[PDB]
Amino acid sequence: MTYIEKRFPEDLELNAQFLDLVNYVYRDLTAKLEPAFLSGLRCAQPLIRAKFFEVFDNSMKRRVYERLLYVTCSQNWEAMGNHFWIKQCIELLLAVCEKSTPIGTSCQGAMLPSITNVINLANQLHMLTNRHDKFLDTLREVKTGALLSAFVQLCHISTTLAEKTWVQLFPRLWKILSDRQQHALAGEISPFLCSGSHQVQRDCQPSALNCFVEAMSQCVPPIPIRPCVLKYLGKTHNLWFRSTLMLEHQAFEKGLSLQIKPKQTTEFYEQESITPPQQEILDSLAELYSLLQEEDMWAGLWQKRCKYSETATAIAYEQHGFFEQAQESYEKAMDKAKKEHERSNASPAIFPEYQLWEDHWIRCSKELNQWEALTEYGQSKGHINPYLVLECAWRVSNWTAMKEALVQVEVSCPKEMAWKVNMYRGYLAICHPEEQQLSFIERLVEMASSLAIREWRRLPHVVSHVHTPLLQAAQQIIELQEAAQINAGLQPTNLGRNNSLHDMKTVVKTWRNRLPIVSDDLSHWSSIFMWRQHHYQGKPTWSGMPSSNNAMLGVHASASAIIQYGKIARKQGLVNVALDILSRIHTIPTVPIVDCFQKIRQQVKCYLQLNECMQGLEVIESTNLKYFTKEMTAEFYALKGMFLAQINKSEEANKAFSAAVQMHDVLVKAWAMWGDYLENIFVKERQLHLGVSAITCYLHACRHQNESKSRKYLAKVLWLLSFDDDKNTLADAVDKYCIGVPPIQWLAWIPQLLTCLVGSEGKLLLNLISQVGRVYPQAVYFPIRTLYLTLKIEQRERATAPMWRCSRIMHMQRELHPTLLSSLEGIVDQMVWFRENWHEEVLRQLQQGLAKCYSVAFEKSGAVSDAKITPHTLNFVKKLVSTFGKLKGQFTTDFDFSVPGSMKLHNLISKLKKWIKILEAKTKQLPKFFLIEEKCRFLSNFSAQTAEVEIPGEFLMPKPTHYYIKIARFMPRVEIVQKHNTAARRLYIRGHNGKIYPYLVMNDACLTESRREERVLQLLRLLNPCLEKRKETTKRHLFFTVPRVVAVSPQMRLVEDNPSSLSLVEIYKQRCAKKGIEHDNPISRYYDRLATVQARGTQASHQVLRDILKEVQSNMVPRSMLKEWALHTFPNATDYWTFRKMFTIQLALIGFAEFVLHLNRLNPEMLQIAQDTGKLNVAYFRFDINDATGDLDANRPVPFRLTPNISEFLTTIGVSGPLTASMIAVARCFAQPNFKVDGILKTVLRDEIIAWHKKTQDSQQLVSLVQKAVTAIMTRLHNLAQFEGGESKVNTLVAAANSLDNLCRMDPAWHPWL
Amino acid sequence: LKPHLHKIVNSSMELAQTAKEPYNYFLLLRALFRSIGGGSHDLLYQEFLPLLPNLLQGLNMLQSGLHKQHMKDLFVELCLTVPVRLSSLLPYLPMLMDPLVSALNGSQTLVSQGLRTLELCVDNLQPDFLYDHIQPVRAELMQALWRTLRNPADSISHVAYRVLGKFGGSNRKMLKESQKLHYVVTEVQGPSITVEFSDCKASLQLPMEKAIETALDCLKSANTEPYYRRQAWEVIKCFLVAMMSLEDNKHALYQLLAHPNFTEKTIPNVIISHRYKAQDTPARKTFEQALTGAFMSAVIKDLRPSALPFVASLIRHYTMVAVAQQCGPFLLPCYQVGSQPSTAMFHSEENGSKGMDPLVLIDAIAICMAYEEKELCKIGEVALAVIFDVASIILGSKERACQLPLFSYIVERLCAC
Amino acid sequence: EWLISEDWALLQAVKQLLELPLNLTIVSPAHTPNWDLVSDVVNSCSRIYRSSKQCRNRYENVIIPREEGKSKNNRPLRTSQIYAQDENATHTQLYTSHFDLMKMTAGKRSPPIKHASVLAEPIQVASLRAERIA
Repeated sequence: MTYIEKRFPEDLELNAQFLDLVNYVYRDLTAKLEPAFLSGLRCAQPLIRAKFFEVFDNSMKRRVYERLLYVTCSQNWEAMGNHFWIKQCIELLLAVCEKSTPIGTSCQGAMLPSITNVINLANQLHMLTNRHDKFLDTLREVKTGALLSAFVQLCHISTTLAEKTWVQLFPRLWKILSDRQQHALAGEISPFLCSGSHQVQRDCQPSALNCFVEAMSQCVPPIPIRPCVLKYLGKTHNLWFRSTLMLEHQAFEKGLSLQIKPKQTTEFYEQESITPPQQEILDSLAELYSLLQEEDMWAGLWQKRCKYSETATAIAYEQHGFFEQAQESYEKAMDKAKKEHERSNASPAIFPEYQLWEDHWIRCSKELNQWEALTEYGQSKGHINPYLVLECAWRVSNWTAMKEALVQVEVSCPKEMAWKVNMYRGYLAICHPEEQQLSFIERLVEMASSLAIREWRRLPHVVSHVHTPLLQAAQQIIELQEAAQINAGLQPTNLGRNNSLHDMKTVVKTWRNRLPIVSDDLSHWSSIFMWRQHHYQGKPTWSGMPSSNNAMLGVHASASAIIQYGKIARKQGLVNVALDILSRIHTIPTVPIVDCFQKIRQQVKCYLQLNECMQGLEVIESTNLKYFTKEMTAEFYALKGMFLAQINKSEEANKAFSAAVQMHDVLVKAWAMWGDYLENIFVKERQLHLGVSAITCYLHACRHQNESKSRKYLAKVLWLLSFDDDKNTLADAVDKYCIGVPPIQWLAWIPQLLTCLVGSEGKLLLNLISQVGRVYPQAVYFPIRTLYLTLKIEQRERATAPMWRCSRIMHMQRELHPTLLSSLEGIVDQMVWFRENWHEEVLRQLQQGLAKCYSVAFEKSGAVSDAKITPHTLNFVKKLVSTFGKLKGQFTTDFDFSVPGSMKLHNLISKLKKWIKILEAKTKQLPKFFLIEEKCRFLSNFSAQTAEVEIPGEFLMPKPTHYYIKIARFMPRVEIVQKHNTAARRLYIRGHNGKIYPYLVMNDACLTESRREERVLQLLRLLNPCLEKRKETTKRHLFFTVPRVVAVSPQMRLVEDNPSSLSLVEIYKQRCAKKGIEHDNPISRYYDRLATVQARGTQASHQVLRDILKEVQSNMVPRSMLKEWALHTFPNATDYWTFRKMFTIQLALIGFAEFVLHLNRLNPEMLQIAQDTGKLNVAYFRFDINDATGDLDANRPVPFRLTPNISEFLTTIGVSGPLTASMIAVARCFAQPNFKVDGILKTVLRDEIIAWHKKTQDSQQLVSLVQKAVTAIMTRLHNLAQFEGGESKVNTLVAAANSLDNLCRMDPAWHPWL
Repeated sequence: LKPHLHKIVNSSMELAQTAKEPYNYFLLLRALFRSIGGGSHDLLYQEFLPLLPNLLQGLNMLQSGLHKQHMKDLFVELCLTVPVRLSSLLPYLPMLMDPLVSALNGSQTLVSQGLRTLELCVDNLQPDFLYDHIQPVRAELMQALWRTLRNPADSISHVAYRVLGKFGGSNRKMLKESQKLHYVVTEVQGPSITVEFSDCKASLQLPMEKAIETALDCLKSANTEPYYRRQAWEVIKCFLVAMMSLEDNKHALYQLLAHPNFTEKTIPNVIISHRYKAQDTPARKTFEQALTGAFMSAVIKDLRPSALPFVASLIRHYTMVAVAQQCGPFLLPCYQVGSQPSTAMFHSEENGSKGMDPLVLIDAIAICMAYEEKELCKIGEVALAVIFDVASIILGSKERACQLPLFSYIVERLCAC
Repeated sequence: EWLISEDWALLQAVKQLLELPLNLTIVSPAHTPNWDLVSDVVNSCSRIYRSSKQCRNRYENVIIPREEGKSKNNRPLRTSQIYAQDENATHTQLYTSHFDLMKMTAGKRSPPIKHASVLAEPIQVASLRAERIA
């Protein structure tokens, strides 16, 4: 029975007869062939399966509870292997259902009505009647047994159908049982899950246990589950995220919070026990987070349960680097704990908090390059840890400890870590203590790779940090094999052979480029570089006797490895360890002079980046006794100049720059620092003839460098421009020396270029815009269209030199590229057809008016209920009837508005509300679908043949890459959609690459307002690149995700979009329409109850504000709407978790941007969340500046939006983990003095404030005001980037944001409750 | 072979754009690519060189369409394996990325070929330069790579892992796009069938949205066992008989079908259009899927003997109810003398169309017509003929049958294809 | 080297998770014992993990004799009494020794630690910009 199948499974008949015999025997202990019987129940041939099931179904009772018991206690499923027994489970359970009943459903709403039904709602024909009767009868007698018998077959053939049917069926079955027996079953489910009989299913991706746990999660009385078994299930059956969600739900409902431990455990009497329950659920969950590499969530958990204070500080330090500080903080924590334990009990509660310090001290120590210390500790005199020695001893010169330290590790067999030991065997196999033949390493590497892939197959479906170790290992595995090949090339037969000499050069060149990224901890980088250094050291030994450069090749490889390792060490901030690593180079007797130059350069950079000025002098002046190479003489001259600049030295630094430029002129950084010094001089005591030096220097710097590392100097140029006087000598220097600077750079500064051109004497500047447009037509056209039409609109509503220049450019570049310009104009002119019908025309203005008047109502909140409409709002109301004032609406609106717009504010608001309601309701009947072919022509005919045009917005950011995508065809359909303040139409483009790209054509008034939003978007776009230069920011994948918008025309513009994107207010609208009220009730209650309290001669008071917030949140705005929506819209756990984490990550950046840059407040509708990816983008922030003055201040109650209905979805751990870490990391990143974040603000804000100055009335006044305004940004940044005893101010303001005492007194329009 | 190589290439490319069987041109193109390559050439490559900028761009455009599966596989295969040495292909490197990405999502042969090419270029392309040219599609290329490691064919996964390792840190460098998540947009569930027990006399309701989707997939599939085809059709038939009412007698049907106002009274000119349809609600989506499956069952042999006599009567009943709703003494208000193409016509969550509207039948017909296998057109036309026949029979004249609103939807929906 | 902590941890794990008699008498077929689960739970607090093989080995070779009470170990008190008594010694001593050792390690080694043309003078500042072109 068990021999016939395992080595002869390819048969289909012999197995058939054998299973027939097995089936027969069970009809007549000899009933011990259960493995074969169960294999029979999973046979492919349907008839065999039915025959087996026939008897299997009579070995039970005709009841549901009995069969649910049988699948849980009276049956062993270990018999079948990678099968999915839930299919047989479904069969057995459904087998008890009736079969003789005529079919029926409860879905009366989806039923198809009968023909005679229409009566109830109130002779060929005869032959047809009878022909219908005789079909109706035969369709009348069908009985459900048919459907039930067939459903299970489809379940058999398809696994996904089976699993989803099980998930949807088990909860329903649960309700059938009475509680008297539900509890009995639930008691024994937990035994079922832990049983080892399910071990075989460990590697099955759709494991039959995974489906079972998923299915039970929905049982309406939550089935209990031990908090420890869940960790193991997540580990094995790939239930990671579902397990974590279950544990979180238990933690935040069972303990109601973290074991926050406000005081010492000797007085923290509320501990649940010496090994507290509701604390194992915390530790298992913490371990799950640690496994998932979710270090931020883990830290957010440990900073909320820790007993000692020191551990929290160490976690904060380590989580952001500063490893040297984290190590000492841990050491002091251990010391303080020891001095208590020496006269105190163990308190088993703090076991994990104890081992945590050891683990993280190891982690910090290794990443500081304390390898020898770690090895010695690992081989402690007692309590030895072998794995640490195995990991560390080979990086150090030792080659004996690891040889020993493998034997006990192998017997330990840490599965899920098995690839590492197999890989490590190869290290000895190559760098054997004595020697090895290294021929078998191929099997080692292939086994390691296979096992790594096997492990990968059990991690979640969507890649995250959890997958980082494997992607990180791949490189070192292949480098092990690569070094094995080279060593094989070093055998005496092959050693010194030209063929090998070629292979070694190829491999060294390959290695010198394949590197990790800056987001990989210094431990991993150490692994790679020491592994390489071992073999680099090998070659000089054999070539150590012919003028053999092979030894020189090895020397170069080793020196480069050392220098690069030290360089990256410096890049991460560990200057001291970088200093030691670089100083190690002295041990080599012979080194190329260029390597010495690089060494001194790195050391002097280290000195600069921490001061040690006299060491920086000595390390330079001690060199070039007779002759170093000629070129870097400039390099050390420039370095000395910048040292002298760091210190108060002035003219010798000038001599230093003059010397540095003396020979080759191509040293970019020398120009950069000379310009910085000259600008520092020129900021005061102008002596403007000196000023040209800075512009010359920056332009020279940008001449050679290109496409990046240049934008800062262009910002410096455009800032210094504003100092030019009437005798515009700075313009003269620009013209005389901006020659040859490539146009590609300027694309990033188009709007600033234009706004400066519109100014006085812009004619001299017009040369550069002409140059750029000549090369990049599409880039400068649309901005010029919009600006020229803006001037035409303004000068007409109120032929001019600005318009003259704009035309002088447009009709000049018309000479070139006439086809392209003609095509663009054709598109734009056609696009006018997208205008909306009267309904939307009215509703846009009504929405604007409602927002405008609610703003005032808040401004008059706590004051007269009879507040009066302002002259501005009344002017808007008058314009409404003027432009619109179909019979009923035309009649009603003209008497409900215009001059009648006066009188009581709160009655006009109600009338506006009901008018909005009625018009929006009428809009339902509109078609939701219309084509390009009708009512517009030229777009449909568009194709790549006409002219090549880039996807609108591709030029928003210059890139040396070609990267450009052309339009291929406009799709034949366009969709009408709702939106926050409009119903703009959507159209689908198809690029030349075949992808679709939906777009929104939005039309708006108040052009001057709209042109600030793209300014802030430009700033965000220009800032994103700096987020890629730092480890702390890269680790968490931080980016601003600015969408793409292009100014087609002043009245309307294009913006990128994706379906499925919706704003919070939309979710609120959905869940409100799910009930018998409308969305405006919260503000209604707020204002009406405030008014009633006011009517008793009582002024607004903090307490009643808090009361109204609490009550409105209690009854009509429960906090769970956001989480409940996320739950029902992501019923798959992994998607839920990733969506939530991406949501939090993006919201962190949103809040930081809102605060540091003094932006407008974030209303609910203003925030858009992408359901498909969870990314966040805002509805066009804008700098908040006072009408009265351009002081640029934003002092609202809450620094940024953290509504409770968001916090509960993020849960307490998230709001204290990722958010705070991300904000602090960003603030640290921008604070870098290396990045000239000055100019990128001192230009954008200089542009911005002109928009204010124009709306209300152009000299050094502007310079001084922008200089002031930028210092507000600088202060609000520095004062949350510094690290101190209070590790960051962020702690204060994140707590402020969610505090009730700062939300309840927020504008009700701002929806602090949602 | 040196002369008129340009002809066999360019003329074949041009001609393939228009023919009832373009397959063969690409077949012989594949043959030419294989033969001319593999070192059987010195001057043939030199002759081939100028063809690259046009041929490669043409193939890149071609593979981006929505062609049948085998055609797409052939396109991606052709785009790779172009007879050119590793070097000197650099200028045109960017325009084979998308085909390369498409390969990794195809069948095992395509995946293996794609990985082979990717490694081949990686080994010798100076990673900085290669990354520069890979940047445009990295976001999707890396997702495809990471997905391949789950491939059961270990011979694929091992190569994929070696490739991922061959990249430096770039194998994980931040992607500018997150992975697409699945989500449910409907806050309501699908239909359900009653199943009851003697246990506490309770009854149970279970869904079959996914069940019928899987049945439809099985019928669509080209290699399902015929037994499973029969089972799927049984499921579909039972569902369709469940989702209709079988109430009325002979007289109740006769005394209404024979009523005046079915032949004498005028027919209001009520336009109907799918441009006013809200959304494919689950109750309508599953119903349309079930009807399309039923059509796929009538066409397919060994089910035709029982499917057709059933599907024909289903049409004969759907048309009868549809007309009775929009004609005769008791029409619904949504077909009243004055009415527009309202959303009331179609089943919607808030406006239940008095149950399920018969118009879904037309959407099923439209879908089966537009399906890849044109064979379904032969049953679609039969359905249309039966509909017209029944309408004419009850209305007394074909011209009257043509005025009935249903046909206004029919024309628009079918033309929408 | 294994301590009372691991012994009691795995004993209680087997007793209360698998819901199985200490003699591993399988009352009902579906609930077979699982030793990887026990290995995980015990490793959750052990200083160094040990394979489920070693966990079951320790069970069979120590706990089964230890628990029975009729063993010739002077009528042992079973692991429960020992675990109750030794709250302090092992927990405190192991970690304190580790902390002291790594403090000594921190102290160890050490508490961590002309030309082609030159000298134009500065008239060159502006003139040189253009003069150097040729």
